[PDB]
Amino acid sequence: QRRSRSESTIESFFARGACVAIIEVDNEEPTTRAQKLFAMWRITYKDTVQLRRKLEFFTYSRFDMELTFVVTANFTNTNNGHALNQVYQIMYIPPGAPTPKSWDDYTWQTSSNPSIFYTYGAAPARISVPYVGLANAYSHFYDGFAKVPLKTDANDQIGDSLYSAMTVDDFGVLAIRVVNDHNPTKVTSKVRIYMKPKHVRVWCPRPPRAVPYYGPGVDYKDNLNPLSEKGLTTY
Amino acid sequence: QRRSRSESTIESFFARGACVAIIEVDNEEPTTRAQKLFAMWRITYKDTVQLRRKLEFFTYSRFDMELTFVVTANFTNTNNGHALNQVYQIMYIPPGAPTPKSWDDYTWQTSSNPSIFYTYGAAPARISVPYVGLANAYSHFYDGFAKVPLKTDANDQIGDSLYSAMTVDDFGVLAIRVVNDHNPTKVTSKVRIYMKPKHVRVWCPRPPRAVPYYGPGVDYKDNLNPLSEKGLTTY
Amino acid sequence: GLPVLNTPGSNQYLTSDNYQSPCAIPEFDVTPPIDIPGEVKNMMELAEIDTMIPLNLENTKRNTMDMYRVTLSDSADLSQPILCFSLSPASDPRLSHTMLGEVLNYYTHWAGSLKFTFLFCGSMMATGKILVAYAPPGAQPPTSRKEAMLGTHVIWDLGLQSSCTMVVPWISNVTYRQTTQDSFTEGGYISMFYQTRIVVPLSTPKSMSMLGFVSACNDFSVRLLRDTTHISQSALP
Amino acid sequence: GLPVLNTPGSNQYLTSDNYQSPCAIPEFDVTPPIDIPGEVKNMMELAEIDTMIPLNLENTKRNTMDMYRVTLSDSADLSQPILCFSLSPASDPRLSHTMLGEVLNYYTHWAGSLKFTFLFCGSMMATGKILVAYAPPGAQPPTSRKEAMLGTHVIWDLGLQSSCTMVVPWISNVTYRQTTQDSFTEGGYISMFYQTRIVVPLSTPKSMSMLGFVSACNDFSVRLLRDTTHISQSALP
Amino acid sequence: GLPVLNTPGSNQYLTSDNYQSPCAIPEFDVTPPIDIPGEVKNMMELAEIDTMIPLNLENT
Amino acid sequence: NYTTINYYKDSASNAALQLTIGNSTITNSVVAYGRWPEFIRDDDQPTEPDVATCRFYTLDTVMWGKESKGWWWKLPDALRDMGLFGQNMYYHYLGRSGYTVHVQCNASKFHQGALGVFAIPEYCLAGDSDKQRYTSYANANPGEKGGKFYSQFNRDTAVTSPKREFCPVDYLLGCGVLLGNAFVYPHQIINLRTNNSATIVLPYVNAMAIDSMVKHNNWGIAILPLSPLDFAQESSVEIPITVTIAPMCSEFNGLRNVTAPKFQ
Amino acid sequence: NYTTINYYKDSASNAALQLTIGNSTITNSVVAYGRWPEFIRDDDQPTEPDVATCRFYTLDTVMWGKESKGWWWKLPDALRDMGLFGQNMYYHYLGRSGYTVHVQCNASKFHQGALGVFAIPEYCLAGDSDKQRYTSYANANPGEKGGKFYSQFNRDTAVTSPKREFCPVDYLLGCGVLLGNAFVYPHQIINLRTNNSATIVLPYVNAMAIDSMVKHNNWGIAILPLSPLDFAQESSVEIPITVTIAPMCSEFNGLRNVTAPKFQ
Amino acid sequence: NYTTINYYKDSASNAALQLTIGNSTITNSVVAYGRWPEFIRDDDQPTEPDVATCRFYTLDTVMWGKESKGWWWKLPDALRDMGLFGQNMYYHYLGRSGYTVHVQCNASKFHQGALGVFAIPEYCLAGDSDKQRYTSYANANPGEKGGKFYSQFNRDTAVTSPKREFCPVDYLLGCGVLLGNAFVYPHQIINLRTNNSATIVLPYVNAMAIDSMVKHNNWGIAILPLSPLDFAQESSVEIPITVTIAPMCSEFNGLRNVTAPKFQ
Ligand SMILES: Cc1cc(CCCOc2c(C)cc(-c3noc(C(F)(F)F)n3)cc2C)on1
Ligand SMILES: Cc1cc(CCCOc2c(C)cc(-c3noc(C(F)(F)F)n3)cc2C)on1
Ligand SMILES: N[C@@H](CCC(=O)N[C@@H](CS)C(=O)NCC(=O)O)C(=O)O
Ligand SMILES: N[C@@H](CCC(=O)N[C@@H](CS)C(=O)NCC(=O)O)C(=O)O
Repeated sequence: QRRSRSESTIESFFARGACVAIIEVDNEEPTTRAQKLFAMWRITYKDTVQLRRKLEFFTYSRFDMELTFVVTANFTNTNNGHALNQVYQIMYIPPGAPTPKSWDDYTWQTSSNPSIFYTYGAAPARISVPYVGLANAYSHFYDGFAKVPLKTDANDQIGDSLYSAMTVDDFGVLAIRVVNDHNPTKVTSKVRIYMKPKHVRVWCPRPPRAVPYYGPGVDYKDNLNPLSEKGLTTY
Repeated sequence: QRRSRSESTIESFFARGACVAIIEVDNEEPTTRAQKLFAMWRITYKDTVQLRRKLEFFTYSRFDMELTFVVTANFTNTNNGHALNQVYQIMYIPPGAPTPKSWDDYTWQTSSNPSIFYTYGAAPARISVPYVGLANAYSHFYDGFAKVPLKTDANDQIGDSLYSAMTVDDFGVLAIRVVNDHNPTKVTSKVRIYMKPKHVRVWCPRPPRAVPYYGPGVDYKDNLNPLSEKGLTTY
Repeated sequence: GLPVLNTPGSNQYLTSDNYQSPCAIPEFDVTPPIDIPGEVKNMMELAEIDTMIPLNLENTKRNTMDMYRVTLSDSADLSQPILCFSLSPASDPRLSHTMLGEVLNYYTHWAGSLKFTFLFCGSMMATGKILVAYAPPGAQPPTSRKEAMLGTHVIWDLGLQSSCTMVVPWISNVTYRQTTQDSFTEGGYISMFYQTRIVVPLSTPKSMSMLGFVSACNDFSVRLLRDTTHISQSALP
Repeated sequence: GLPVLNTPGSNQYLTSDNYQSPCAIPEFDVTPPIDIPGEVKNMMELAEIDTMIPLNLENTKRNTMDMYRVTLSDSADLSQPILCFSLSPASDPRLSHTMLGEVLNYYTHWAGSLKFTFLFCGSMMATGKILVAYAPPGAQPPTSRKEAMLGTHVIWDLGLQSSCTMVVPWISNVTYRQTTQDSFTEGGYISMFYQTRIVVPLSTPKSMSMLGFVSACNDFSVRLLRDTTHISQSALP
Repeated sequence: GLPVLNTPGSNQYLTSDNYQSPCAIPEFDVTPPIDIPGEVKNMMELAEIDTMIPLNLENT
Repeated sequence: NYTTINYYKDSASNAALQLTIGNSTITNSVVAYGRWPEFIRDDDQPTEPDVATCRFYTLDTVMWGKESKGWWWKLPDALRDMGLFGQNMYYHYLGRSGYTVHVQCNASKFHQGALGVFAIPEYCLAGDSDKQRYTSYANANPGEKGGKFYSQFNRDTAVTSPKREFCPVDYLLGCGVLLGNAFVYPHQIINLRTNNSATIVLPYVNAMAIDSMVKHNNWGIAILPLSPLDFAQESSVEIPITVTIAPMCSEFNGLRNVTAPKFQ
Repeated sequence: NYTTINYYKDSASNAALQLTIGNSTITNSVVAYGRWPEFIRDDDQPTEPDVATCRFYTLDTVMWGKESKGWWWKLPDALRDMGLFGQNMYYHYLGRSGYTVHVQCNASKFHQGALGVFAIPEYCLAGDSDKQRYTSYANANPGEKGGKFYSQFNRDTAVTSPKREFCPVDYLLGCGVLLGNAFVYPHQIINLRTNNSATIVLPYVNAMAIDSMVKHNNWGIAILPLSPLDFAQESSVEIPITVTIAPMCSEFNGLRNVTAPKFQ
Repeated sequence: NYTTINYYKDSASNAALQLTIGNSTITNSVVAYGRWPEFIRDDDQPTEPDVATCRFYTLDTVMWGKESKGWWWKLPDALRDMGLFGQNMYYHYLGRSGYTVHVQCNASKFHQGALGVFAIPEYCLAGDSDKQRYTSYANANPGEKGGKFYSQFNRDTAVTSPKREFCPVDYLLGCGVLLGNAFVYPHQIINLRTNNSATIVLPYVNAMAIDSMVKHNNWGIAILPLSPLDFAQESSVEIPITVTIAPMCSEFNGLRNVTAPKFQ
């Protein structure tokens, strides 16, 4: 036979789970000072660098998503007692929906918002999401603004906006809490989120990043000398 | 009927799981001195002797692989507290891919490298691998070198290489870590890897090893008197 | 109900698995797609596009525009090579950061032929001839034109043509080569020499620049996806 | 969803199981095979190949070349046997380490006939006759030619033929025999004697050497794979 | 019995899932429906009905 | 073959020469992605000036010397003040158009040098300060004049009155990628020993069929000297470079009062 | 029958006389694995000297006595300096060939002794030091002269200047396996009372269709006295042994400058 | 019906008058299990003396009185010294045969008593010591004389020189089972008021088609008085009992030197 290109396809190139979020949640007695009884994470793929670099090979994309959640818990002290198995609640809050202000407010009723209840020690949680883009494709790069200042504007802040940004809130957030009440001993937990694109289409190939990322944009600050030394006539 | 040779086939001869690796991983508070927070194992079948001896009956082979992982954990002290169930991460690093330098570096994002997340107390993990040989078959024996010294070489170390070796790095490595943070009490764990060949073809039968192995090669050092005493005319 | 027996591997998460999972947003009306120019079906298509080679990686020229230029002159030593490198598309520093190299660094095995192009950026009044040679592995790297001409080679006339192309074919003992440095799967060497010298008339520049490009052919394949070493991270936002 | 009931044996790992598992490297382009000489389909094919027998396992000759040689002379005691052993292909020290024995040590049960060959390595001027006998189990092991000739036997003429072959057929009460020492499944005895003496002329060596080989036939079978005792380990690398 | 392998996501509760569950009151005789005016099939039908706009939202 | 049945109702759950245009004439070309500009398909009445806007407009000439590091422009920003095209841009909420770009540079047989022209979709440039995405609208839309590249990153260390300007770097292409790979984009090479002009045809590229022309730029044009300019044994050499752009198949929609951005 | 359906898309997941050659003539043979040498199948133009390289070359004669323990050679190493075959080897990067080996040893009717000739694919030998795989290229490629076996393992106890040489043992075959099983390999027996010569035909055996002939040896030839030599009642006896090898169906590819290994 | 599919490839995994023989003549019979003796089926040439071994041999007569508790014999042990049958037994490694057993006992009309004759396959008897399975070969193979039963268990309390002998018990049948159920085995009853002889035909029974006749006994014969002997009003009564056995369809194989067991 002759060699094939089966594994170099776009689908095969993106057929792996990649971590995008590590979130900390604690269970303990509520107190006046700040605590991590519930966490809220803004959805994005730019927190890490591997999947981001793989995606930025192209200008436009269109795909569905598969999300997997891995939960790991541990103790902190050893002179307070023990705890029973805990249940974690993960709720998706789209833009415009009310956000929690406490771990036990009405917003957790999730009458319309989808939610996942996970029992510690079971298999990692998993769900799938379709393509939810407002336009016909996702835009990894956007050369423009959301507002245009005008000569008739009273002040310069009316039309000021960030460069290369579409919306202040995109794709909503995820809120994670521990449903169980607090045991006498504190318990910490970490949730790791893994993302896998599926049914992928891409457009306008782009050269890959060559210097370390600096923020959501294309800005660069340090380490602008990637290439090393070598002789012109040296094998 | 008449007796059959069903169980003497190559497939039946290699249809069993055999241990090839025992790896130790510890979960505890990180400190300045050396620790086993993450382990890296170089892939090979020569660590043990049973599967190696069975395979060395032939000069050339071609097969797929099935890998199974069994994890066993235990405590070390009894005056520090208890721990919650742990999650283990196993990542495959092919040659040329970056290697971890800490248990929580970016390399664990596994954007492209395959990885397995295992929850303690569940069924032993299992995966399958195809034939990934560069050539048309695996070579259990290779009579040659990778470099040839030349008269025009500046020094003798330019062309020096180990006898009966193809590549410095072959098949990559496996990196194993405990995803969970450290409990106040140390926890040790051992991962045992079992390998089963499948869809096996072999060529050039070879006499089996008669003296103890000494290193990856065919060298022998001790115990060169395997046969025992017996009478010429004694039944 | 139906009797069942649980087999090994139950309740494990393999990142390369392919199963079905429930959808959290049922009855969603997906926006239809449109025909956008520039669709890509395979990553190899990106490796077939020519890109410049940073041939000159000297200390004072690396990480600068001049690293893409090779100097040519009418007073150069005709007995010495112009440039020399090794056929390691993914590990050689001069080829690793090209588009072909960037794509290969995500894979473990590669195979196929390569295409090299050289562009001459002198004046129309300059003339000369060059020899571009490829040598398979096994022997001493060539150090003179006499040794180089015994291997594969092409003679290039600057005056008639401002660009030259050389195809390095696939010649190997193994079916696939590793993307990392390894003597057991070395590819060979590429060298350049002056066949004749560069001749210019009066009132003409005596020094000029040359550029290089590399690409893959339609018989190129890769295998065993893996993570790259060209991007790292030290802290999470 | 679909009701199910978990049966005993769930979530266990049996090393001899045969199930399906996910592949960690999907869409891999496997290198095609080629036709390599020497392909093997069954392990019994290795047991049908003749190999030398270390007949002489004396204290000063074991673990040495001379252990493969049996001495013959023209002045030997014609009333005493030349060699004697038992039909235990896997447990007898003189047969255990042969290829047949090595293969059998990986299995628990065996059955079939055997083929023994003897090669004479004297001069062309030497002559003589030998008697090679097999005796089924049950009675006293033979100690003289008169007792041996009552069982199965072959007469071999050295001068006409330099090699002799004797086939030991399968004769047993059980359908399969164990590969370990056990009186309930003993196989019998093999002995050799001088029919006539070895005669040589003058200016000729009076002592010579003989070699032995053993192999299996096409009616040989094994059963119940198991680990061998010929390889051990004390420390992990 | 039949060999099976458990995949990720087992023993989780997704509030938007659609599975079958046993009925706690088998053999129940449901009361038949009748034709009641004002049936609604889609929520958009409610958005097509005109309603007054509180245009003047001054303080007083 | 292996058996597979999809259980869930949702698809996501499933397992995976002379060119004349209008009243303009200029005496081989490159088509980006092999797609010619076209009007919107069958799948509010748009306005379409067939010839009042589809014609060649010439920008300001620039000078190339021995120290020039490059130039860049943004489209449709560069044509905001060109005849009725700009009026249609500022009188409508939605616009669409393709382009034909022609670069002119002439020299003698005794000169030497090479220019690379690149057309980049969604050409986003980096800033000049620690703050991220802080560049202003006025500085990001220079217009006809355009901008220039630099050989190094000059941080703007002034918190009192930040400039909020781009700081492109030549060998990083101004976006953190190596210049050698910029040939992935549609490109042309002008080598003075073979030719003197370049031509590119750009279709409309975007995630939407139509979009605003005021707050979003669809294309970027970058010109960089791949080889330095030289002439005989002279110390100083300067030659002109000219750029001419023609809109093609332009549509507008959403007519209302006129928009007047505050450009400084 | 039992029901089975494969679920995963991957196959791995699925559950399991005179002989004249060229200008040479020599007046039964054994074919290894019953496979005659052949050229590469249909599935860079190779070079093939039909007769300039496919002919019999005779090595140096050796002497067999009462204390000889054996001899060994490596192919294609032994023919590196034989006519144009070596030149083609060192002028090309890839080579392939089969062989015909002929062993000659003549005596009288009053002599006695037996020789065993074995052809071994991938014949790897053991070292002579605690260090593993430390043998040098020069010592592992003796050439025409070849090497010899020993009756015991002599460790090289010299860290100042290690020899880096093989230490084969006769009864272990030099590789840790019993000699009695060496008959698994292709073999011949020369018994002085019946015959005086041996012949073997070896095809090309390797995991690749073609491979380098300089850094890898495909075959090994081992000759060992199974029975000691004797003659009448004489104290000392010596007779000659000769080896003649003919390449067959040889191909070369990858022409470049010549390779010159440093053999001491 | 219920649905079932087998998954695994292995079956185990699946869910669940005058009679003349040869030169002998004796003037209803019982066939054990309704199976006549036969030669081995189609599924080393066996030896088969058609008439030199298939004939009636008479054992030693025994005496039955008022205190006799029973007798037992083992086959083929009892015929080890009978003509050429024993010679064939001891000259061959494998043997096979069936039997015809005839028991003779005559009395008058004024006598009374009943005998039970039982043929037992694999008749294993108990020992006479705390040690288990310690009986010797010589004591377990009495031969023609046979052995006798006892009414009680007499332990051999002698560690200095253990006897290593059987200690059968009449009501336990010598094997730990009640005598009343011994009628499960092939059996005959000789009642003096109705008959005077018994006949049984035994085929070859074993887990193997053929087996050694020296180290294994296939059959056991047990004779026990179910009712005590009496005659008129006499204090003492004794009458003779005779046993005659004929081999049938006997085969032998594995000819070698003769076997000579050490019987004391
Ligand atoms: C490009 C690109 C694509 C994306 C992410 C789009 C998908 O965003 C989500 C995510 C990550 C999760 C949910 C979600 N739905 O349900 C749940 C829950 F049930 F787990 F809470 N999470 C919904 C959307 C739209 O971000 N950038
Ligand atoms: C001969 C011979 C064959 C081999 C081993 C080849 C297979 O090597 C592996 C192994 C052992 C594991 C993986 C692997 N793939 O995925 C994983 C993970 F997911 F578990 F991390 N491990 C991949 C290869 C090529 O070694 N010698
Ligand atoms: N060691 C640091 C960094 C931990 C961390 O989040 N590391 C990132 C990359 S900077 C990561 O992805 N780690 C691997 C993982 O934990 O999944 C810490 O523990 O705070
Ligand atoms: N007892 C030693 C040796 C342990 C060990 O690893 N033994 C090897 C063979 S030397 C082995 O395979 N043991 C069986 C197993 O643990 O799986 C130790 O505990 O360190």
